[PDB]
Amino acid sequence: RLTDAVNVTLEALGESRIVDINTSNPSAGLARAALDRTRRGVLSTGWWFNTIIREVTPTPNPGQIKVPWNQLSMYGLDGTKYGERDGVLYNLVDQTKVFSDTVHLKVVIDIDFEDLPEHMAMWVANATAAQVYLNDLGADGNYKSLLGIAAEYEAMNMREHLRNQRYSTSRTHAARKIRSG
Amino acid sequence: RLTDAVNVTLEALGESRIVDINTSNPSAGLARAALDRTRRGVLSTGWWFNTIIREVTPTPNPGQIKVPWNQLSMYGLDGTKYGERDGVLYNLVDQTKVFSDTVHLKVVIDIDFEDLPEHMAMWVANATAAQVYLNDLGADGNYKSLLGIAAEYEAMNMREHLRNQRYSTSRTHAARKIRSG
Amino acid sequence: RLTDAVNVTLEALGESRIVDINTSNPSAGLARAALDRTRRGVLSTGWWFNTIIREVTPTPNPGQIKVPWNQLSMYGLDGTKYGERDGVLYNLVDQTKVFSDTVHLKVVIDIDFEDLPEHMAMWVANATAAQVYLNDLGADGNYKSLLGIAAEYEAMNMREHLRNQRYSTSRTHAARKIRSG
Amino acid sequence: RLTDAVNVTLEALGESRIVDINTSNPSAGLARAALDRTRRGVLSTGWWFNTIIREVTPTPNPGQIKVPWNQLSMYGLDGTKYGERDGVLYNLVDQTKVFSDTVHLKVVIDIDFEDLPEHMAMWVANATAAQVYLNDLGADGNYKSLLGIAAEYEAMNMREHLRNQRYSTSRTHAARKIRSG
Amino acid sequence: SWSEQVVPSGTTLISVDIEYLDKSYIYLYINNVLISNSDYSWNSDTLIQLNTPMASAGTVLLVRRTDKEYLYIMFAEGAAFIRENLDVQNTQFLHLAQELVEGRSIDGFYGDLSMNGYRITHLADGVDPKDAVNKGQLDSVSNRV
Amino acid sequence: YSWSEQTTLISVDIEYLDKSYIYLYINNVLISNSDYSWNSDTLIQLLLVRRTDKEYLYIMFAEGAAFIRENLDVQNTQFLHLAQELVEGRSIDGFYGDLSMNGYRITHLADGVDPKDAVNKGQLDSVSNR
Amino acid sequence: YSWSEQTTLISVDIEYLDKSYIYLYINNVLISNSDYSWNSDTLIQLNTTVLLVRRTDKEYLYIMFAEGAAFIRENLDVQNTQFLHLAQELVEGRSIDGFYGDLSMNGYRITHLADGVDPKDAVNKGQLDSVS
Amino acid sequence: VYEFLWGEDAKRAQGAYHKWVLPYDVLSLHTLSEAAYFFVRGPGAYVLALRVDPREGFVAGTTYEYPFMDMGAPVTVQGGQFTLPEHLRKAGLQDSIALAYYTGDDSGSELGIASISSNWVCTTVRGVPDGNYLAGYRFKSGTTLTPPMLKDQNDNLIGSGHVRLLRLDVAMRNSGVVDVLVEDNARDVDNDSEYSGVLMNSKELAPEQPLKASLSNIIIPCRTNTDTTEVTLSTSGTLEMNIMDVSYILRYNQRRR
Amino acid sequence: LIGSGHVRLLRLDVAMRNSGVVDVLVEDNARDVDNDSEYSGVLMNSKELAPE
Amino acid sequence: FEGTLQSLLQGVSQQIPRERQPGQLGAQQNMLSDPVTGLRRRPPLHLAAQTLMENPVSPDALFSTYIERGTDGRHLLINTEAGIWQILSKDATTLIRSGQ
Amino acid sequence: FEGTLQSLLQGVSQQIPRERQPGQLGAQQNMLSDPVTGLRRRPPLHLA
Repeated sequence: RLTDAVNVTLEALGESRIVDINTSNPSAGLARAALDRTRRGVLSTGWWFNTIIREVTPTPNPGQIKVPWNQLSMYGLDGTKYGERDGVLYNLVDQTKVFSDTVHLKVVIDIDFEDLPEHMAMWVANATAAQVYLNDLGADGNYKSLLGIAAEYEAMNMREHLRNQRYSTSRTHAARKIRSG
Repeated sequence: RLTDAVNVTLEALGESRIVDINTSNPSAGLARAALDRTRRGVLSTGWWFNTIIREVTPTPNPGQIKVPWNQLSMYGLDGTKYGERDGVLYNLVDQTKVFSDTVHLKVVIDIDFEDLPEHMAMWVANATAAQVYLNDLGADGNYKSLLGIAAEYEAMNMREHLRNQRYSTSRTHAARKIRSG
Repeated sequence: RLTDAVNVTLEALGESRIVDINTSNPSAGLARAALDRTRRGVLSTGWWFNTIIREVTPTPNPGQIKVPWNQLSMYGLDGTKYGERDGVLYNLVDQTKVFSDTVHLKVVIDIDFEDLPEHMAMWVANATAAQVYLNDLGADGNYKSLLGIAAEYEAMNMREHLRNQRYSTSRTHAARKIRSG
Repeated sequence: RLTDAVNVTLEALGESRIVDINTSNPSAGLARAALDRTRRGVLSTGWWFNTIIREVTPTPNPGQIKVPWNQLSMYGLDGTKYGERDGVLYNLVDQTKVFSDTVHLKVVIDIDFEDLPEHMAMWVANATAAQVYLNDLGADGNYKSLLGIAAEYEAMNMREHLRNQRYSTSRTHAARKIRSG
Repeated sequence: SWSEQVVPSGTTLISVDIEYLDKSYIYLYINNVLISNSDYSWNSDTLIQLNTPMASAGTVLLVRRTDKEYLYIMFAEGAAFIRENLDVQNTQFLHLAQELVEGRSIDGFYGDLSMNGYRITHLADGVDPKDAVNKGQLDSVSNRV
Repeated sequence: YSWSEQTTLISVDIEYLDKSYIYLYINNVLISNSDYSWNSDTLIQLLLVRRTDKEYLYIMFAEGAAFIRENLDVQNTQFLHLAQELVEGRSIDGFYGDLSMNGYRITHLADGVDPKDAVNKGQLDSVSNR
Repeated sequence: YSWSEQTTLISVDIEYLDKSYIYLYINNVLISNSDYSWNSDTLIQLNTTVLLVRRTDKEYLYIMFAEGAAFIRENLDVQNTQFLHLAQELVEGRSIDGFYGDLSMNGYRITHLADGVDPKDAVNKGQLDSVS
Repeated sequence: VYEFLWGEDAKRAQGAYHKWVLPYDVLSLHTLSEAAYFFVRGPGAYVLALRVDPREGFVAGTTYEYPFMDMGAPVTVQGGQFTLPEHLRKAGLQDSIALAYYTGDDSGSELGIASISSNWVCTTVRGVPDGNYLAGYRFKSGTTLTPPMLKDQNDNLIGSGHVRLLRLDVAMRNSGVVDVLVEDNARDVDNDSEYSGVLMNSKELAPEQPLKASLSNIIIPCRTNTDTTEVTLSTSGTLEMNIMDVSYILRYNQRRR
Repeated sequence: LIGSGHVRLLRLDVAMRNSGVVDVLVEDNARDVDNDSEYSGVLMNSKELAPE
Repeated sequence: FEGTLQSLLQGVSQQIPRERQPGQLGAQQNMLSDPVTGLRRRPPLHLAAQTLMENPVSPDALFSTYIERGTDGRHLLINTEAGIWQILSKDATTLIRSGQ
Repeated sequence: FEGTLQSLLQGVSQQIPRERQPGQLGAQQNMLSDPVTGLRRRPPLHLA
C-alpha cells in the first residue's frame, strides 16, 4: 500500500509511477518523507485507534514507568500533565521522572502506513501529494484540487471515526434515566 | 466493462482507445491502477451492495480469527473496535488478536469493477478520468466539466442507493404505532 | 439514427459529417464510445421504459434465478438489496446466489440507440458531443452552448417522462376518497 | 420555403446563397440535414398541428398493430406506455407486441418543412442557422444575436399555439357552472 | 444459457431472458417434455405464447442450443469484415462454449471415463439393468445380508 | 459430425480440415498412420474419429499467416469443428472433480473388471439373487 | 495443458489471457487473489500441494472491437486464443461441474471412483464385492 | 550516408549523417548516373552486385507498393514448400529471411516462414496460399528522436531536470505498424509497445488491402523527463514508415519570471 | 508551424477578376471528403448578366 | 505547453540534447531523410546478376570503379589479393574477364 | 527570477564577471570542454 501512495504522489507530479519498492532513480524519497511526516502529524491527535494504560504501578526501587515506544501523545486521565523523556513517563509540572503511585493515562500511538484504515491512509497520501506538489511545481489549480480531494477524504475519515465511537448524549441524561427508574 | 472505463479515461486525455485490456500501453496500466485506487477509496463507505452483517466465532479454543472476504472497512456491532493485522482479526483498543466469544460485526467488502451497478461504475470511471486529466494536463475547463459529469453520476448512484434501501420514519414510530394496535 | 448522432458529434467538432456507416477514416469512433457510455449512464436511473419481474419462483435444485442480460440496475420491491453476479440474481447483504422463495424486483434495462424516444436520444447525442468537444477542442463558449442545449433536451425528456407517468396525488388521498364513499 | 431556410442558414455563415435546392454544394446538404434534425427535435413535444387523437384496433385475431403516420412521440390515453419497435406497436412496460383490445392513444406526427406554420418554420430555420454558426465559426456576439432572433420567433410560435388552442378555466368550473343552471 | 422455473396452471405467456442469436435456437420444455414449434408462437423478441394454456402447474425449461452446422458469417461469400459481422461471428462461438460449459448439451461418452478418485454424487436410482446404481440401493443388499 | 461408424479400404464423409486430424479405428482398434494412405480427400486406402489440434491456433495471423477471407473462414471452421467434436463425448477423457448428476440416471454403463470401476444394476441384481 | 499441479514462490507455466483467470489451490482449498501477488508472468509469491486452474470468462468477449479504433494483427489471434483456451479447459475436465441430463455412454465402464458415503452417490465394486 | 542540399548564397540547407545496414559485409561501392552499386560478400564463393536508387520509395499519388525487402527474388510456393534462392543461403541469418507479396493488390504484405531446413527448403506458415512471392532478407529501420527542449520568451533554453514531457504525437502517412520504445535512465522508464493507425471500420482495413493507413496520428504516452528521454520508432517489416511532424506536450512550472 | 492533425480548415474564399465559371473539387483522403461542384460569381440582376 | 518539432530531416548528432541544432536526431538507422516526403525508410537493394568474381578473403581487397565509354559503360573490378581484374557491362554481364 | 547558464564550454577568462562573454569560466583546471558531452574531466595520461 505504501508503494501505492508513493505512486499517488508521483502521479500528482505528472511523473511515471514506479512498481519496484524504493529502488527508483527519481526523487520519490521526498514523497516517502512527506508521507511519514504527515502521517505522524495527523495521528498525533487522538483517533478511535489509540491505546490506554489503565494502571501501571511503579516498582519503588527504580521509580520510573515505561511507556510504549511508538507513542505520539499522552493525556493523563486524572489532572496531571505527562510526557516522554528518555522513553519513560515524565511529569511536566513537577519536572521529575519518578513516581510512587499508580498512573491512569491515555496514550496515542503511531501506526504503520500498511496497518491503518483506508480513509485515513488515502487522506495521508493525498495530503503528502499536495505538499510535494506545492514544494515542487508551485501553487496552481492542481494544488487546490488536491487539497479539496484531501479534505473530502478527511471528511470520510471523520465519518468513520464518528461511526466507530458512538458519540450520543449519554453523559447527563444518565441521571434522568436513573431517576425515571 | 473495465475496458470501456479505461477507454473513457483515455478519451478524456485524448489518446488512442484500446481494444485489448492488459496490454503493454503505458497509459493503459495507469488507467487501470487509477480506477482500482478510486474504486477502493470510494467503496470504503458503506453502500447497499457492500455492507453485510456477519458473525464469526473463534474456531479453536479461544484464539485468533482469520478475517474472510475482501474487507475494506470493518465496523463492530458491539462496543469494540476491530482492525485487520496479518490477515486476522485484531482489537484496536485492546491491542489483542485472540477472542473468547463470538463477535458480531458489519463488514464492508470490496467489489470488482466487473460486478457493480452501472451508475456506480460510471461514477468511478468518470472520477478516475477527471483525476488522470487533472494530474496530466492540468486544471482547466475540461477538468471542471469532467467533475460535473462525475457529480451527476454520483447523484444517480445516491438515488439508486436510497431507492434500494428503504430509509423511512421507522425508528421511533414503531413505539407510537404498535400501541395504537 | 446512430449515424445522425455521430454526425451531430462531428458537427460539434467542426468536421465534415459522414454518410457511410462506421467506415470513416477520421476519429469518429470516440463519438460512438462516448455515446454508448453516456446512454448507459443516463439510462442507469429508472425511467418510464423499464421492466419488472413480478414473480420468479426458483427451482430448488439449482437455486439460482436468471436476470435479463441487458439489465442496468435492479431494485427489490420488498426490503432486499439485489445485484448481478455471473448473470444471475445476487443477494448483496447475504453474499449468496441461491434463493428459496419468490422475488419481486424492479429492473432497469438498456435500450439500443435506435429504439429509444426522440428526446432522450437527442439528449444523449448532445451530451456525447459536449463531452467529445471538452476532450478535444477544450472548454470554450461552444462547450457551454452545447451543455445548455443538452440541458434543454434533458428538460424535454423529463417533461415526456412526467407525461407518461401520471404522478398526481393518489397515495394518501385514496384513504380520504374511500372515507367519503 | 425550404430553399429560403437554407439560404438563411448560409447567410448566417456569410457564404453564397443557393437558388437550386438539392444541389451539390457541401454546405447546402449540411443546412438541410441540420434543419431536419432541429425540426424533428422540436416537433417531438405536442403542438396544435401535431397531436391527433386516434384509436386503432388489432385487425386480425389479437396480434400486432402496425403503427401508421410519421410518428415522433406516442403517448397512451389509457394507463399503458407505448413504443415503436420494427414499425409496429410495442408495450414498453409489458415488453409485448400483441394487443387484445383496441388501444386509444395520442400520437405526435411529424410535419414536413414545406407544410408548417410560418412562425414555427422561421423559428426552426433561425435555430438551425444559430446552431450551424456556433458549430462552424464559434460562440460570439453573432451567436447571441441569432439566439435572440430564434427566441423571438419561438415566442411568436407559442403565441400562435396558445391562440389556436383555447386554454381557459374549463376543467373544474364546469361542475360549479352546470349546477347554477 | 437456459432458465428453469415453476409457473402456475393456466399460464400462456413465457418470458425469455437468454440472449439468443436466432429464434429457432430456443427450445421449450414443459415437464421435461419437448414442445413442438407448432404449439407456441413468439409474440415479441422476449415473449413466448402457448397455443393452449397449461392444464396444471409445471416446470418450464428454456434451453438454448446454438446451431453448429455452418459458420453464421461466411467471409469468403460476401461478408464485409466490419465490426458487427465479427462481433456476431465470435458471439456464435462464445455462446456455443457457454452451452457446452453448462453441461446440458452432452448426451453420452464414447470412451472409458475416469473420475480419478472423485465420487459421482447425486446419482439417481437405476431403472434398467444397464443403468448405473447408487449407494442407496446397496443399502437394501447390505440389510438383506 | 466428429465421428462416423461403418475387404474394402475405407470411405469417409466427415468434414475435416487436415488429414492428420482423422483417426482410423476398426473393431475399436487403433491403426497407425503408416498402415494406411490417403489416396483422395474423400477416400482412404490401406470407425473414423476426428480430433482437431488443440495446443496451437490453426491460423496464427501474428506469425505471418496470409490475411485473406479464406484464412478467416478456416480459422472459424477450426472452432466450429472443435465445438462439434466436444458434444459427442469422443474428446472428454475424465473429470477432475466431483461430478453431480443431480437426480439423473447414467444409462448403458457396462460391467467393470477393475475394483475401482463403476457398477451397473445387472450384477447388483445378481447379488440380490444370492 | 490448462491446469498445473505440483514454499513461497510458485511458477506458472500455463498460458493465459489474464492474471485473474488463474485460480490457485492449496490442498484442494481456494485462495483469494488478495492473499498473493504476481511477481512476474511466471512467478506467484504468497503473503506467508499446489494446484493452478485457469478459467476464462465466457460472459464477455475478451477483445471488443469498436468502430474507429486502432487495429493490429494480434487482436484476432488473441480473440481466437480465448475460444481455444475455453475449449482447452472444456477438454481437461476441470471446468464441467455436473450434468443436467442422462448420460448414454454405450458399453463403456467408468474407472477410478471414490467410495461414496452419502447413499445418493455412485458406488464402485470395491464395496460391492466386500458386501457380497 | 550523407545527404546535402545547397541553397542560396552557398548556405547548406540540409546536412544528414544517418547510417545504413546491409545483410552481407560490403567490399566496395561506386555510384553511377542514377544508381549506386554495392558489392557484398556472397554466401557462396562469388560477390553480389547490389544496386539501389537512393530516393526510390516515393510515388506521386499512388504510394510505394513494392515491399521494403533486401535482395528480392521471385519464388513460386506450392504445398507450403519453396527452395530458398542460392544467393540467400547464408548460415546464421535464417531468422532474417522474409516473404512478401509483390504482384497483387496485397503487395508489400509480409508472410511468415515456419522454419528453414538444412537443404535450404523453407516451410511457410499454414495460412500462406500457393502462388508467386518474393524471397529475400529483412532489414530493420529505426530512428531515435531528439527530446523536445523548452525555450522561454527570450529564446533561451531552460535548465535540465525540471521540464516534464507528457506525450508525443507523431503524424504518419501511408505507414504500417511501428514499434515504439521509450527509454529514460534517469527515471527508470522502459516501455516497449507497437502503435498502429489502421482504423477498424475504415476503407483502409480490408481483407485483401495492405494494413496501411493514409493518415494516422499515433499518440505515444511517456511521462518522463524531457532532458534525458529517448523515444525510438522502428519496424522490422516489409511496410513503409513515413513521419511528417512530431508534436509534443510539455509541463513546466512558471513559478518565477 | 503547428503540428499536423489538429488544425481544422473551415472555408476558402477566392477572389477572382473577369472570370467565368470554375469547377472546384475538395479532396481529403485522411477524412474521406470528396465534393465536386461548380461556383460562379455572375450576379442575377447585375449588368454583367445580359443575354448578349 | 504545446509544441511541434521544427524539422526531422537533419542527420544524427552525438551531442547532448541541450545543445543540438534543430532537426538533428539522436540515432537514425536504415532511413532516408527526403525533404519532399519527410523521414522515410530506405529503399531496398535490388539484386543484379551475381558476378563470376570469387570472394576476397581480406575484408578490404576489392576495388571497383565505373568508366563511361560513350553512351555505354563498364564496371572495372579488381581483386587485390590475386590481381584478377574483371570487366562488367552496365548491369552484371562480364565482357572480357581480364587475366590476373 | 529563475534562469540557466547559456553555456560552459568556453575557456577561462580573467575579466570581471560583469563584462564576460557567455560561456567563459572564472577558472578551469584539468578539465576538457567537449561539446558532444559537456564539460568533462581531462583523460588520464597513459604511460609509454
